[PDB]
Amino acid sequence: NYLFEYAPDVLESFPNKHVNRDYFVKFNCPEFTSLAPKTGQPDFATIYISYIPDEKMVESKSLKLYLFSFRNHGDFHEDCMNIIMNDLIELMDPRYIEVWGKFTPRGGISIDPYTNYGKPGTKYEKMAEYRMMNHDLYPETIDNR
Amino acid sequence: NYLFEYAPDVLESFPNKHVNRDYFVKFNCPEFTSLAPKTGQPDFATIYISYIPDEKMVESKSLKLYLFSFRNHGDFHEDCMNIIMNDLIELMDPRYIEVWGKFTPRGGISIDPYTNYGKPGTKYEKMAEYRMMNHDLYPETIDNR
Amino acid sequence: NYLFEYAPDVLESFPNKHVNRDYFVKFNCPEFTSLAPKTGQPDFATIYISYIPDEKMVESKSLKLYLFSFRNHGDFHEDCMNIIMNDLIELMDPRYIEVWGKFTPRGGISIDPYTNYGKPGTKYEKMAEYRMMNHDLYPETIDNR
Amino acid sequence: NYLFEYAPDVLESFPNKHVNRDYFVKFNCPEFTSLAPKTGQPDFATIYISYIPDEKMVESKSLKLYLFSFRNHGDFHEDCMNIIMNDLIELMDPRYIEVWGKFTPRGGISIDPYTNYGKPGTKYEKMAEYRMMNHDLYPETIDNR
Amino acid sequence: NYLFEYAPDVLESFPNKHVNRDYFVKFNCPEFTSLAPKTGQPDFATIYISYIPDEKMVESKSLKLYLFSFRNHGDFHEDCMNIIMNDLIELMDPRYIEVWGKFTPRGGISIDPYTNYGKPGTKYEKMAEYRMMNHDLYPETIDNR
Amino acid sequence: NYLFEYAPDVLESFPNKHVNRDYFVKFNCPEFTSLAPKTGQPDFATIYISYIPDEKMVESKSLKLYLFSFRNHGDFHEDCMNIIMNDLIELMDPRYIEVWGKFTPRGGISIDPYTNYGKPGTKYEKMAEYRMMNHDLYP
Amino acid sequence: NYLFEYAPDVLESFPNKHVNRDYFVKFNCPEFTSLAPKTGQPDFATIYISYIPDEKMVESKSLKLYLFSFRNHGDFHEDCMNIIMNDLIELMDPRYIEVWGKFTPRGGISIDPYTNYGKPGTKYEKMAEYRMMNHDLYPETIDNR
Amino acid sequence: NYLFEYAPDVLESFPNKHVNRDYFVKFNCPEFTSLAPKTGQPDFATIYISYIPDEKMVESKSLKLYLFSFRNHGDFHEDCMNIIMNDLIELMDPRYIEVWGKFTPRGGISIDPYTNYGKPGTKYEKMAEYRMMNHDLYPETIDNR
Amino acid sequence: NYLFEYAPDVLESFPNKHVNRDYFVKFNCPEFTSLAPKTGQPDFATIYISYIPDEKMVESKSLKLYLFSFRNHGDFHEDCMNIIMNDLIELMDPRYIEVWGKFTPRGGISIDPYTNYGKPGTKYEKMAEYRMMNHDLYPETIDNR
Amino acid sequence: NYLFEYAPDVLESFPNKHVNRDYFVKFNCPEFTSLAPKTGQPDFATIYISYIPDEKMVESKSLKLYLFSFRNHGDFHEDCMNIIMNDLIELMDPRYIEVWGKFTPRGGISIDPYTNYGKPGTKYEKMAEYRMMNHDLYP
Ligand SMILES: N#Cc1c[nH]c2nc(N)[nH]c(=O)c12
Ligand SMILES: N#Cc1c[nH]c2nc(N)[nH]c(=O)c12
Ligand SMILES: N#Cc1c[nH]c2nc(N)[nH]c(=O)c12
Ligand SMILES: N#Cc1c[nH]c2nc(N)[nH]c(=O)c12
Ligand SMILES: N#Cc1c[nH]c2nc(N)[nH]c(=O)c12
Ligand SMILES: N#Cc1c[nH]c2nc(N)[nH]c(=O)c12
Ligand SMILES: N#Cc1c[nH]c2nc(N)[nH]c(=O)c12
Ligand SMILES: N#Cc1c[nH]c2nc(N)[nH]c(=O)c12
Ligand SMILES: [Ca+2]
Ligand SMILES: [Ca+2]
Ligand SMILES: [Ca+2]
Ligand SMILES: [Ca+2]
Ligand SMILES: [Ca+2]
Ligand SMILES: [Ca+2]
Ligand SMILES: [Ca+2]
Ligand SMILES: [Ca+2]
Ligand SMILES: [Ca+2]
Ligand SMILES: [Ca+2]
Ligand SMILES: [Ca+2]
Ligand SMILES: [Ca+2]
Ligand SMILES: [Ca+2]
Ligand SMILES: [Ca+2]
Ligand SMILES: [Ca+2]
Ligand SMILES: [Ca+2]
Repeated sequence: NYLFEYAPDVLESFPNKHVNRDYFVKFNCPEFTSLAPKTGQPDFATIYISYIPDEKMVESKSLKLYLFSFRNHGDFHEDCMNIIMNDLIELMDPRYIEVWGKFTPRGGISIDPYTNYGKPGTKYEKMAEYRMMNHDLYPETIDNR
Repeated sequence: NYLFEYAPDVLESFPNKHVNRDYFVKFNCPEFTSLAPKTGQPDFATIYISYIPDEKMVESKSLKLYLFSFRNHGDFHEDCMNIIMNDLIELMDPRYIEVWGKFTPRGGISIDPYTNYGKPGTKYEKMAEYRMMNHDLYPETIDNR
Repeated sequence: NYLFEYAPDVLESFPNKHVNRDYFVKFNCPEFTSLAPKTGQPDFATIYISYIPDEKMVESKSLKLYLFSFRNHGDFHEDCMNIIMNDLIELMDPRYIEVWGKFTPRGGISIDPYTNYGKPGTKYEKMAEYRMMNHDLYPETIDNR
Repeated sequence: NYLFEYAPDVLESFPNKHVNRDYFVKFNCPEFTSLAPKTGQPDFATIYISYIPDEKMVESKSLKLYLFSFRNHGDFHEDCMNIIMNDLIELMDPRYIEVWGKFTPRGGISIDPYTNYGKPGTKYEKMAEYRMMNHDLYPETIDNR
Repeated sequence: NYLFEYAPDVLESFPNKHVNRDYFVKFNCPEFTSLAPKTGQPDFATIYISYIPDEKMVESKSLKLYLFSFRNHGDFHEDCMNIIMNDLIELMDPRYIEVWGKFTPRGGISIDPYTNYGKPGTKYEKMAEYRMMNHDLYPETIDNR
Repeated sequence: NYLFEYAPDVLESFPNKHVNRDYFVKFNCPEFTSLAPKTGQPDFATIYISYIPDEKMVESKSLKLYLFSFRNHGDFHEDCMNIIMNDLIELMDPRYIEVWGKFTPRGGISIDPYTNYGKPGTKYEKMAEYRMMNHDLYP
Repeated sequence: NYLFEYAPDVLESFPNKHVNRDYFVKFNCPEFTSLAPKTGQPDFATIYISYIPDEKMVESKSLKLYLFSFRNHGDFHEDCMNIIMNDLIELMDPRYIEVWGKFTPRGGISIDPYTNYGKPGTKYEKMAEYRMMNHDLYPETIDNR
Repeated sequence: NYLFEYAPDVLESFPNKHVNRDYFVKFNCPEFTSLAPKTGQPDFATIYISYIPDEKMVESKSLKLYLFSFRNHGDFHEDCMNIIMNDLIELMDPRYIEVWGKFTPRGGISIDPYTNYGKPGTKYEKMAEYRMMNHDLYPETIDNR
Repeated sequence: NYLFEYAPDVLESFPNKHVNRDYFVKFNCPEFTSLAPKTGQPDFATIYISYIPDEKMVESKSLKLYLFSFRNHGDFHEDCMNIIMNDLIELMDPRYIEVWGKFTPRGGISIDPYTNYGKPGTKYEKMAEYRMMNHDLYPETIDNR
Repeated sequence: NYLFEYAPDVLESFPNKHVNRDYFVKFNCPEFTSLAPKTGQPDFATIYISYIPDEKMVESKSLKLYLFSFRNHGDFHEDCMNIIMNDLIELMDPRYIEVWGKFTPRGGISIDPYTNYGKPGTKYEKMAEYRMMNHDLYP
């Protein structure tokens, strides 16, 4: 039986078997849903989480449990992506991590927050500035269908 | 209800809960529409508004309310896109913001104005320059279908 | 100029120069828009109007003028689509005609009303039955993006 | 505040202003979510409902609230679709109605339950039999990507 | 030096080397342009011409010359497709022939006329009724871009 | 845990709560894999299962395990599809069922096996005759 | 050394291992080229080939070789496609076979000749006739790019 | 009635109400058509014009009429693009402007001429040099389909 | 007989015939499958592999065989992809190589681990670092179907 | 028609009426075909030609014939691209030029040859050095 109340402590990690190398690992999460803060009205999003690990790697079952812990939680989309990133940063202490959320529209408008991070003072911080400044140089076509 | 002539007063905002890191928040607005100043004939576009927030963030519903205010308003597409950015800039005081509108053609011709901005004298101004200089390097294929 | 409340009087037509053979003439109308009866909020759709003419054919510009007349008019999508067909039917007296509208979602739900008609008692009535019975057998994938 | 417990009683309807003709009305519902009856695990699907109205018509907002009521309600997917069709049949007494759920996979296996109904003994009963014998003759490619 | 004044006599044919067999042959003509009758305003279309031949086959250079003969000719789209079909019928006396034109929009609306023919009293006449009644059972998505 | 030996006894059904109407239920199964009839080399397919239930319905997880058990099992194609179809018939005894497997082409050869069943003495048996007839005009 | 004069004597056959069944074997030649018989000018196409064998199968390497023997042969496209089907028919005595060719444009017009066959008297014959009747209902979009 | 003879003098402009910032304005022109100087054969292309405005802005309808003036005007494609850029530079005196033609093939060969310009000695001259050194580093796949 | 216990001793190499050049050789395994080390449960993916050789090349048949030796091996996806790259690195001593894996979802989450390498000290090393920094900027849309 | 023997003498240029500015001109050529270096088997490619003219420009039809002449000609790849590039240099003597050929993979091997030239002693020679550097980070 799962908690639909925000619960960061469900997250787990496992050791990295290839530390001495930089690789990407993406999590496609098309089943994310949470609630709006004022109304309690359900919101929906596909979330892409890509990160380069150091020692600790996020185990996907826990990711799933952590993503399920937002079902009854009423927060804004931009906050949501950012909270998702902070807890993952604290969990793994990764070299680089990015969170890209794509929500379904409300009142004809859809919100896609994009946030990232690079271990401070290193070249991943530089990459994060790079991916950020070159972010969505060509936004994808959307027509709400 | 719904005003249908320019009304930037309807825009509202909320505190940025993650002020200490840069992140993009994009609004896909494919249901936008307004009028042509002289003829009165209507036009339609999809507008992408990406921005890196400082301390204030535009409230979604109010953004919707703001774009409906152009339904009975006559303006050019270029003007229109700059007007939008101005009254987001003034509302939020963002680190960076850009507005890319893609209009449906008249006389077989589509107009896609793109404009952007970064706080004067900060690294966001260099970004605004970068993203503008490298803007639409590979234009997308249009056949008007 | 441009009236923005129901005005079916603006529809015009011209003689069918090829009365002696059946052929479809489709109007892709992706710039359609109107209001919701109670709220006043606006909605958008793409409307496909295919028809087999008899002796009269709707004049394109007037069709445009007719669809602009729904810009400030409150109605439901289903009603709206039937109203359109009625005042094409009455204008042209076609052998067959159908109206398929595809609306942008509200509360996460899109409404695609489809309606059709063939002259009472002719083979076009069998067509109307066929095309309705076999209509949208394989619905298209919608994700609201 | 809402509630996410099965609530068929929240559905509303309005008179069909166009009773004298047959036409289809489809609802694309990509945000459907409910629970597995045992585990308690959330599940997701895209639901397409298409019906031919008699005298009543489901009001989309009521359907919205109705579909949300499944959010914290457990049940297998095949029942789920039947339940949705029954509730609409009682609400509207349609000439015809079909429901096609497309669920996301569990264990790399996805279930797409299709149900339909014709007003008993009328010619729609035969349509239901036709659309069921001819249902999904050429199924879509699914790889779970 | 080519005539841009309607000229059907430019068309040529060659004998069929495989009469005793039914095969399709499609001509994709994305470079078609003509003028509007009232204004002289240029119009544009991609035209697909598919036909099953008998004895005579249309030589493509002549098709090209015939399609170029419309550049200064001011006719309506529906007429245009139909005239294109009649002259091809007279030229070849084919078993079956279809003409599908797709024009670029004017005033936000695009017109796609579809017309066909089967040698009268034969099974191709039946096919023509078939392709007609099953015509565009799923119109393609259009948004004027 | 898991059995990779053919294991039809893993299948499990639950009762159908709606028997007055005919409705389809499709299972998309794109992770099917087994061992080929001779070489011993693996083969892969997406298996599309559609059926009109009668009184019994197949539980998804049970089905998932059932299909895995074919992982280290060796038998020809057509057999492989009917094996499945038949176990599903013996499990549910439905009105109609059809199993279509699309193997990743090994020669220039598709090999997409299509079988179906209609309950004998019924209209479903004519439907099976009907779909099978339409299936091959276009796979 | 190679043969670039039309040479069907190159085709080899082998056993169908699946004589009991009806499976389509598909070949796909993306770079076929011959010559215009009128001038000596080269032409180019993609050739799609599908057939259900009986006893025989064409060994695909001799098919590629066979297709290269057109490099210096003058013939029209319609003729060309039909010739390839005949030579395959004579080599294999297939149950069913079809050849769909897609040529690059010349004079801004591209020719796609489609031809098929089903053993006479069999259901394959009838299978081929259903296919000519429903061949390419929705032609793909071509813009010559 | 129009005329289709080279007419640069038909271009109009309006003051740029937003002089104090840099922004791009692109025109997608898919209906461009003109003539080959010798043969007299029509030719077609999709033209993308993007410019950064200083004090003037081209009026889209004037550009429409301007682009139509090439309809019965002969010229190679590389000149054609230069001519269009020059005429716009004189009209507007832009900070920056680039023009990219994409022509349909002749002899299976298509020419895509790209031209640009920076206000002399200003920093746009350097932008032009940047967008020219970096122009088309990863060219699109073209097969003439 | 086959090997379904992890067996890298299966890989064979051969000569690069193009030692002077830098060409990517691509392999594409659409049906890879292993096992979860946690439970014994099977997992599935498509494996993309690209590498620039030096002296050696992997004989592709032993690559397929090598990939099938994972059928019964327990390991996570990140680990798995990295192992394949290592074994290829040791066999070929490539100039550059990357492995991009795409797993089917489990718990409604799919894992795509991407990893690469460029000979240390060379430009290939730097080539690999540019790629990690610009890897998958726009993630493809995933909806689990 | 037509010559299918290598025939560089078929190339023809016309003067450039705009020499004060640098502009690119690209020729998309997806119907290139020639005979391979050994077997004698044909090979096919789409050839992308981009160049900044100086004073001379290549006439399209002349180019079309030029490329056909490679139809019954035998020579290796890299050679084949430079042959083209060089004849184009000798024809136009442009500021910059690059020829990229994308052959339909014969092994699992692309073979996409990329060459370019910048006029020596100029900034174009640095641009050639620049593009060539960026080309291979992603073909
Ligand atoms: N839930 C919710 C929201 C309601 N208004 C919002 N506005 C913004 N910008 N973001 C949000 O996430 C929401
Ligand atoms: N309405 C209108 C317009 C007419 N000419 C225009 N030209 C430009 N650049 N923009 C516009 O919005 C319009
Ligand atoms: N506006 C509005 C609507 C609110 N409920 C609705 N229900 C239906 N079926 N249609 C509609 O157009 C609307
Ligand atoms: N939830 C859930 C389920 C678990 N097994 C199932 N089996 C079937 N046929 N359907 C279902 O919805 C489920
Ligand atoms: N040209 C032109 C036309 C102007 N109005 C039109 N209306 C229709 N229905 N068709 C047409 O081709 C035209
Ligand atoms: N080559 C060539 C041709 C020149 N005119 C043609 N006309 C047709 N229908 N087909 C062709 O192949 C050719
Ligand atoms: N029209 C025409 C042409 C004929 N040869 C050409 N060569 C070039 N480079 N450009 C052109 O536009 C033409
Ligand atoms: N199998 C398996 C797994 C279970 N949790 C996992 N978490 C991660 N990051 N990767 C994996 O492969 C798995
Ligand atoms: Ca939320
Ligand atoms: Ca969409
Ligand atoms: Ca406007
Ligand atoms: Ca388009
Ligand atoms: Ca309405
Ligand atoms: Ca979509
Ligand atoms: Ca459920
Ligand atoms: Ca898929
Ligand atoms: Ca016309
Ligand atoms: Ca479009
Ligand atoms: Ca030929
Ligand atoms: Ca194309
Ligand atoms: Ca020209
Ligand atoms: Ca193409
Ligand atoms: Ca594994
Ligand atoms: Ca998908």
